[PDB]
Amino acid sequence: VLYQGVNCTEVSVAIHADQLTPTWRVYSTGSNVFQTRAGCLIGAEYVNNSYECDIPIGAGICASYQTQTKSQSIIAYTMSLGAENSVAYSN
Amino acid sequence: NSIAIPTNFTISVTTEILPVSMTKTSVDCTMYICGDSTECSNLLLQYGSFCTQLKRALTGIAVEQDKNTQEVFAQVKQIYKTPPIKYFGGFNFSQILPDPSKPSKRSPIEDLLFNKVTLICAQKFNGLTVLPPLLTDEMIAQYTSALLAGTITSGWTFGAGPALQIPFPMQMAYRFNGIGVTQNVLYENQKLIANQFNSAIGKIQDSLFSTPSALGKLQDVVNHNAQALNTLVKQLSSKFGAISSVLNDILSRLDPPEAEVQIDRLITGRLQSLQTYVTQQLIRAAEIRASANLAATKMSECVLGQSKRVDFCGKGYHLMSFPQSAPHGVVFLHVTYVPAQEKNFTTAPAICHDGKAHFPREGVFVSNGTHWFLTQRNFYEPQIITTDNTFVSGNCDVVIGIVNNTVYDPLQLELDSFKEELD
Amino acid sequence: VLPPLLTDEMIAQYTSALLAGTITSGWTFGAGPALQIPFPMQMAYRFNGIGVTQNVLYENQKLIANQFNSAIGKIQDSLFSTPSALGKLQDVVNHNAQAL
Amino acid sequence: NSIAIPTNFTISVTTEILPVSMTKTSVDCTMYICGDSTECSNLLLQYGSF
Amino acid sequence: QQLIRAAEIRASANLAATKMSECVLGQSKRVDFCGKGYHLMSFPQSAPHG
Amino acid sequence: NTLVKQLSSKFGAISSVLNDILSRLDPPEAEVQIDRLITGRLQSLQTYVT
Amino acid sequence: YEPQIITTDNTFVSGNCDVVIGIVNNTVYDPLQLELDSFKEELD
Ligand SMILES: *[C@@H]1O[C@H](CO)[C@@H](O[C@@H]2O[C@H](CO)[C@@H](O[C@@H]3O[C@H](CO)[C@@H](O)[C@H](O)[C@@H]3O)[C@H](O)[C@H]2NC(C)=O)[C@H](O)[C@H]1NC(C)=O
Ligand SMILES: *[C@@H]1O[C@H](CO)[C@@H](O[C@@H]2O[C@H](CO)[C@@H](O[C@@H]3O[C@H](CO)[C@@H](O)[C@H](O)[C@@H]3O)[C@H](O)[C@H]2NC(C)=O)[C@H](O)[C@H]1NC(C)=O
Ligand SMILES: *[C@@H]1O[C@H](CO)[C@@H](O[C@@H]2O[C@H](CO)[C@@H](O[C@@H]3O[C@H](CO)[C@@H](O)[C@H](O)[C@@H]3O)[C@H](O)[C@H]2NC(C)=O)[C@H](O)[C@H]1NC(C)=O
Ligand SMILES: *[C@@H]1O[C@H](CO)[C@@H](O[C@@H]2O[C@H](CO)[C@@H](O)[C@H](O)[C@H]2NC(C)=O)[C@H](O)[C@H]1NC(C)=O
Ligand SMILES: *[C@@H]1O[C@H](CO)[C@@H](O[C@@H]2O[C@H](CO)[C@@H](O)[C@H](O)[C@H]2NC(C)=O)[C@H](O)[C@H]1NC(C)=O
Ligand SMILES: *[C@@H]1O[C@H](CO)[C@@H](O[C@@H]2O[C@H](CO)[C@@H](O)[C@H](O)[C@H]2NC(C)=O)[C@H](O)[C@H]1NC(C)=O
Ligand SMILES: *[C@@H]1O[C@H](CO)[C@@H](O)[C@H](O)[C@H]1NC(C)=O
Ligand SMILES: *[C@@H]1O[C@H](CO)[C@@H](O)[C@H](O)[C@H]1NC(C)=O
Ligand SMILES: *[C@@H]1O[C@H](CO)[C@@H](O)[C@H](O)[C@H]1NC(C)=O
Repeated sequence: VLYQGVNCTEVSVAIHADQLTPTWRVYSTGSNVFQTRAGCLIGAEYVNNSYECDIPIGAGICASYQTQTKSQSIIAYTMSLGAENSVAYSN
Repeated sequence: NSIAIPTNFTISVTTEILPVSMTKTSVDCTMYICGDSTECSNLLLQYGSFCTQLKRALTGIAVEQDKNTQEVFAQVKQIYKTPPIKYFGGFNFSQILPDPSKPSKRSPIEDLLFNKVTLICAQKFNGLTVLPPLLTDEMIAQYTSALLAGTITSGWTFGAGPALQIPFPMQMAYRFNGIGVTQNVLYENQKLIANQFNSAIGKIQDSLFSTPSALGKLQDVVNHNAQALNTLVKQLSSKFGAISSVLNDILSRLDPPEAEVQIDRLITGRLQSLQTYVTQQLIRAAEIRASANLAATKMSECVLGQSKRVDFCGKGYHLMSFPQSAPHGVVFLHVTYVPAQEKNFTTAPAICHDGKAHFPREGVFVSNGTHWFLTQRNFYEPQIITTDNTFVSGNCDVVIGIVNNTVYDPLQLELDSFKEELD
Repeated sequence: VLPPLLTDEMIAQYTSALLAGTITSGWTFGAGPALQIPFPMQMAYRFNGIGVTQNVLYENQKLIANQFNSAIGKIQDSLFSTPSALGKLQDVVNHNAQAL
Repeated sequence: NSIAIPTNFTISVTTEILPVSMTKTSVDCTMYICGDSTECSNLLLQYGSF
Repeated sequence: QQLIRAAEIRASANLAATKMSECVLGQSKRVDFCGKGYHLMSFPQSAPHG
Repeated sequence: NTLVKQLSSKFGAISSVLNDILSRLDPPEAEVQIDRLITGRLQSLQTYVT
Repeated sequence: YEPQIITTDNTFVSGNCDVVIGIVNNTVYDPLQLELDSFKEELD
């Protein structure tokens, strides 16, 4: 679940204070809460590996469902734009 | 019988500034209309799917804005890099290529473009939010850099298959052939062409810096979107004929039946304000989509190719183009060949030699008043009229305005200087 | 209704300038300075542009000029005799009048 | 192994008609809604920046 | 309705300007862009609103 | 699908069915309730056409 | 890629060897001289 436009601190406080209007709660461990520019993403593990964009989130960040070290989960990543190719330019 | 032919040329660089995307907004229909009011929300539920339709329309627009940006910029299969040594035949691209020393790898021109056009939801918040773009400015800069590296190191080959490296001066020589100017013109004048190019780029920086209206096209999009949200917020202040514009005062002072009537009047006013906002956003989005489609077409045809469409890729004969990113849009630098310093020459449709009519294969016959020469059309370069330069069809009695001149044949000319001894 | 900024006479003047440029200089004027060229040579280059050699035009210059002049006369007869020919522009006028 | 090739040609002139502009209208919002009426105008102001 | 029809007119005007540049100020290789047949040249004429 | 669905909305009216409004209420109150439904349905058609 | 021998029919000549940057030295073959030198090759 992506809470758009807000800080993860504000959301965490709202859950502990029971101040949010939605009555459901997403289980949090703190390892699956990632702050993006789009908002606070709870329920996905951010990884350093860049992949082709699958489910867009915003501000460069996409998410997908993949097996993590053999166990599958939703992960977030900064999308890859393409393979890098340095052209062998010379005179 | 008079033709004018350029004896010189100018390399000109012009800017074309196009919107690609617009601000992606999202509106909470209930919160906008019914600000923390249970009675208002319950009344709002009786009007139907209007809030759903408004949500879908704005979602569709936001998706379209990401599609427009991706289609304009994500036209390169791979992220290309320039070589470590930025030597391209004497052509200085330092003002279009990313500057590696900055926190954001943008060109000097891109820095200018981003500086001239201007999580706290500080602006116009009443249940109205703004979503970020899917691609960040850094990602757009990376696509632009990849396109520049591809064009500079491989010309148009990267846009129709694998990138094939070519020396830059040979790429330009082929672009010259593309506009009808032979390769020797560029090679003989390579320093002049490179100097005119570098001067034109410096002029681009001065033009964009000193003329604030150049980027008005992108600023207007921002300003129009700001006005729409500003207006939408202002619409909450209006009474629309109700006893009060404040929903809490209606519920506080009046009994339920009359309060519901006054609330229904406010609901009508706010809901119509949202429908007006969304309709205007759909019309503006269609305009932006058309602009984005034009920008993508000019990316494919001007940057990843060479275009023979007049004025499509700038004024003059098109040689090449370079993209630069800008907030909510793209700026194309179009490099064209402009004829200069023309001279008056006498011409003729054909040369009459032995009764046969000789026509140019690739050129125009000209005279300086005493001698006839064949020249290329876009650059004065007199050549001897020979049987290789011309072709023969018909005779001297059909072509109107044919002139009498000697067409030289090398083979019968050299036979004359080789076999004269007859032994 | 507000009047247009460019009057019908000014639009006619721009059209005239465009016709004079194309007729006396071909495409050289669109790309920069206008360079004079004899009209039959402009046509010779246009024929070469479509893959037909220059001698076809010069050998048949009188035929081509006559076909052109006849085609223009036919344009006048077509526009004169077919009131629906300009419907696209009339519809715009009708759409605005109807809306008001 | 059969190809057809023209032996003659025709020069053809055709017309293309395109709209360029439309009538530039201007509407006096107050006169249309509340023409020559102060009492009506004072209610029209309460509907926002219409 | 005026904004939607203005957008239609703008698209038409953009097409007319494109044709002016590619058909009148040049010679086009685009099939059927500048009439039927192989394009040689074009001439503009003024018309009301177009 | 949305436009037909809009026929079930009340838009502030007592009921979405014109026959129930006419059968339960006196003429002038029924006319008020009908105008409420007419405004809602007409707005729905204007939205559809736009 | 389809390599062919560089000849006076495949190339054109303009200017001398000093103005072009990066010019290389190679033989350009002229078919006509080789035959014509052959036409008077035995001088009989
Ligand atoms: C490509 O063109 C740019 C200019 O558009 C060149 O950048 C300029 O390089 C000079 C050094 O050569 C920089 O320093 C200058 O030094 C002189 C020394 O007298 C000083 O008087 C100047 O005030 C300046 O400090 C100059 O700042 C720099 N300009 C920019 C805008 O970067 C670049 O060197 C050219 N590259 C090639 C390969 O030709
Ligand atoms: C075609 O036009 C170009 C200009 O676009 C001509 O090149 C220009 O020639 C003038 C005079 O030869 C140069 O001016 C001189 O520059 C030196 C620089 O040190 C200065 O000391 C002199 O006092 C004078 O100002 C000008 O710089 C040069 N421009 C470039 C970009 O090279 C070219 O000669 C023309 N060719 C023909 C055949 O007409
Ligand atoms: C290619 O087609 C053109 C027509 O587009 C041919 O030219 C036409 O030839 C006919 C017969 O020679 C001409 O008709 C005659 O015209 C005279 C005019 O005085 C009249 O007295 C005769 O009774 C008859 O009607 C026709 O006018 C002429 N058209 C033009 C525009 O010149 C041309 O011969 C064709 N060429 C080939 C190789 O097929
Ligand atoms: C037209 O061009 C020819 C060729 O350049 C000119 O004749 C040459 O003039 C130079 C002097 O500038 C002489 O050294 C050459 O020997 C001349 N060649 C021939 C074949 O005559 C000719 O003078 C030019 N005419 C005009 C009016 O400029
Ligand atoms: C080009 O040369 C031809 C001859 O090769 C000229 O034709 C002659 O013109 C004279 C003019 O007095 C006539 O008396 C001859 O009978 C013509 N002979 C032939 C075979 O046609 C022709 O006039 C010349 N054209 C120009 C423009 O000088
Ligand atoms: C191509 O061959 C010419 C000779 O035919 C070379 O020119 C000579 O270069 C040497 C370099 O040291 C000079 O000392 C000679 O005086 C030059 N002679 C002439 C006639 O120019 C030329 O350098 C060669 N080019 C390449 C690229 O190898
Ligand atoms: C290309 O030529 C320039 C000339 O200044 C030289 O500095 C550069 O190293 C050359 N590059 C290669 C790959 O030879
Ligand atoms: C969230 O709040 C903390 C302070 O509580 C701040 O340091 C951080 O930058 C904020 N993050 C965003 C994305 O605004
Ligand atoms: C060509 O000659 C005409 C004669 O009137 C003159 O006006 C024109 O400027 C000349 N053009 C050039 C390039 O010399």
